Amino acid sequence: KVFSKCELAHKLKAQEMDGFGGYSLANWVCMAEYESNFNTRAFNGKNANGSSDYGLFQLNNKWWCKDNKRSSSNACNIMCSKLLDENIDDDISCAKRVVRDPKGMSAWKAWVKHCKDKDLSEYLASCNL
Repeated sequence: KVFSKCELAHKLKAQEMDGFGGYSLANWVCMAEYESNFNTRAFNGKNANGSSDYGLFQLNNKWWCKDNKRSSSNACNIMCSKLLDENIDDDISCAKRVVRDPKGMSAWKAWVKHCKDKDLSEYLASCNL
């Protein structure tokens, strides 16, 4: 499915992502638009090696989920396919475990390029949804 901005802010806040990893809701939401366009069917596969990114947060198969191709692992304990879904609870648990590594939200290239250094002070202004 595709969330609107605020839709997703309702849903992530709902789950305590709001101060999570020492990052605010705005951060998390901004990462989801530039990583996936708020769509739970975002998938990007690139064979340098069998890597591919899954879902709303674009969680990569080499470390974070288990699927059939080589470069898979499973820290989150999920089958990557649980990230192709309407439900984003597994996606929530795996983002939560990801931000907790030393890279923090820098594990997400689109956030680095698109939200880090932006003033997000008024990014959810129209969403106290």
